[PDB]
Amino acid sequence: PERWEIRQLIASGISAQRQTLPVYAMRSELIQAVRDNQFLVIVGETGSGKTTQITQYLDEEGFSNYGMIGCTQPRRVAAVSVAKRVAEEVGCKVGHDVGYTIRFEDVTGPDTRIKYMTDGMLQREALLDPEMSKYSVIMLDEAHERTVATDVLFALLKKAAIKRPELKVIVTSATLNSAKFSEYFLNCPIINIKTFPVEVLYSQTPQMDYIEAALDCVIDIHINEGPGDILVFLTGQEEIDSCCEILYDRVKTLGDSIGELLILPVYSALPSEIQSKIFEPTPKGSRKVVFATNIAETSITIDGIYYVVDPGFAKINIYNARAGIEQLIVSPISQAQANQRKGRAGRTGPGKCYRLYTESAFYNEMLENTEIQRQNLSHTILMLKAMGINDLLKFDFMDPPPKNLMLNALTELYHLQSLDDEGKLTNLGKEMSLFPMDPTLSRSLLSSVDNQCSDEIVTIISMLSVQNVFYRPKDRQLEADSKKAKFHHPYGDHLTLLNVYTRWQQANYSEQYCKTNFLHFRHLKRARDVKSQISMIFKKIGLKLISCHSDPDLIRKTFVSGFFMNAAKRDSQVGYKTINGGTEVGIHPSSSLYGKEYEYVMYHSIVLTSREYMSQVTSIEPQWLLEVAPHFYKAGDA
Amino acid sequence: KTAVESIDETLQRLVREKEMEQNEKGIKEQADDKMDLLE
Amino acid sequence: LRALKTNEESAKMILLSDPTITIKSYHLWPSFTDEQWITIESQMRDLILTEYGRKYNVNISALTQTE
RNA sequence: AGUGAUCUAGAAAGAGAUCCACCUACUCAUGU
Repeated sequence: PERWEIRQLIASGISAQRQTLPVYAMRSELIQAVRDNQFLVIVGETGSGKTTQITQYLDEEGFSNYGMIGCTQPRRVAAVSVAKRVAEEVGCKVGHDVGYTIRFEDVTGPDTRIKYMTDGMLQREALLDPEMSKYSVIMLDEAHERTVATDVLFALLKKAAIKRPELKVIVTSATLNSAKFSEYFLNCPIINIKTFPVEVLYSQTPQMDYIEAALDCVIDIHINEGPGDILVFLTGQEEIDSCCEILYDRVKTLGDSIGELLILPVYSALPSEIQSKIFEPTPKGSRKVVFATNIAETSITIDGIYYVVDPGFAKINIYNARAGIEQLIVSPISQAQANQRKGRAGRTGPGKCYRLYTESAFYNEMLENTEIQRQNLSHTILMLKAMGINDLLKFDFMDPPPKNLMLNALTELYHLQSLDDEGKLTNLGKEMSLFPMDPTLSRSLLSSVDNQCSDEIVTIISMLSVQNVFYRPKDRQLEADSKKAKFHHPYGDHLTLLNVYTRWQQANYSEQYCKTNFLHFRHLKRARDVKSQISMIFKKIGLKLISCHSDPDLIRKTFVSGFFMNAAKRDSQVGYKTINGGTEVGIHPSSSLYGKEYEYVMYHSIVLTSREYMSQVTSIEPQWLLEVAPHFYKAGDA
Repeated sequence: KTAVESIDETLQRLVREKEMEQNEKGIKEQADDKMDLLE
Repeated sequence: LRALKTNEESAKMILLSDPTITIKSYHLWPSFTDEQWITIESQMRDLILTEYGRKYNVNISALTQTE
């Protein structure tokens, strides 16, 4: 096709302030529970004082041995900020008597009694110490957010309790519904604790049309209701942009009789400066209208919201265990999420919440809570086998995943050599478990010394542990693409990651040369700190840093030596076609596709959007597939 | 209440699904007949 | 008549089944009573749609006016 | 300042494998 066009071309031609929180007024009750019970559910209301106060409570009621208390947060920002605040509250130095811990960001020392970490980091600690011996109480907070790392820690700590009487465990939730959690921890007690009282509207009839119904609801609220900001919820950037242009235009129009209305976005890709615009005041004769994803469900506040929409949809990962495949599907929210959404109107006064569905559908048709039934288990089965769990299928899980997705996960880990056939940890599977990565990234990294390019592959695995780096604004895609080309590598977007990191480490720039080379500084910084942490684990575990003199084929072979399974042939009569599953995909419209040695790709990410796409792709010689995983490239199994 | 709306919406969706099935199942039945005779 | 056109002597044996019920000299059809006509019409309808299914391998009429 | 140069043309009977160019066509990451 490229060749034929070239042929036709040739042929042609202060202390007292914290007293005031609600949890103080039940602190007595909260001993008597903590004291009498090895495990305890506590359930609040977000703002009630639990993240701050309850760990402090525990550190007077339960004190000196050589031991700490963990608190666990699903959210890096909540861990960091609440550890800073709680250090002030105690009157102690941050990183000392109170400290963090986050992936490639530790702020603790040999003084730390109270240790506010991500769930993911307590789980990695528990890979290195399956008794968590160094903790005398462990407090799994925001348990309602039912992350993978909290669900695995809940499972683990069930078992660890019946090995260690001197471990007490405190599951803390913002969703009043504890029954499920009590039952799953052997009928354990409950203790149930500043939100104002939200009015709740429902439609009389199922909507079929929720975008235009949400737009008309927001303009109605802006005409008819008194002062108070609006928080819509919508499901992704494209939708959110569209509704920001059309409520900006319709609100200008009704400005001929109605106050001024300032829209904003919010969604996961936004640059920092536009994120900060969400917090602006609410003009002057006037109101404001945040148009957010689920990030505004729990993960922040915006201070003046009095009215919430709620078309009860979000964009959730789903994994089929008998096709083998994740997708990213617009889907009805849980009842717990719908409640959180409602409770964003309520922070600053009474509030209202305008649910674009029936009261029957809230009560009877939303699922209670949403992650173990929506995941590829490969990481999870590596972690369980590091935890010594030899009968995966029997592991005591409050919702067991499909035994087919567990079986598929062992088979992947065997083809990655992390496990032997007999489901037992190889020396790779041990070392891979030492890294806080997915198994394919960890395997790549490990082997990279033996492709003579472990510095290069350290840098690319750091980059692939963060977002996309490349800003492309919808006004200036030509300028952004021009920029991106001055790091691009023709059929090697993994090598493009290496090039833009190296240029970010060049003796020539910082922040403003990120913005003038359309780069996310926040990404590139985070990738630099994860490169530093992962190099420290490499040193710790003896994996020699190695480079060559300049060797792209070595980079290619290393990447294949993790991502072998994620390969995609060019079709020779049709599109592109995949080694696992036999899907029929296209290369993602981010990346051109030099169809002349292209004939196999290795892909980072499969992206489901209305079509099948495969995203961040790099060329591979198919002979180097057959030499670097002969057991996965057996015709025989094909 | 909302039970009447849920039952009527589910009955309408089931009726439209049965109508699409019975449009796949007169003309198109005999088209499948002619195709099976050609097979 | 659709039953006679579809399968002739089967419908003739259905007409000429009961030897008691004869045909008068100026009649064509046998002088049945009304329940006897219900039995004859039911057997003829079953005959029509039986050979229609055995000719065109179609399952059933999915619509009444189609039937 | 230009003119002027204009065939055909149908009746009877009989015959005869046809074998080939006039409608365009492709862009989501819910999070970390």
